[PDB]
Amino acid sequence: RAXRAHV
Repeated sequence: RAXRAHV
């Protein structure tokens, strides 16, 4: 969702 944590 923000391009930081999940990827």
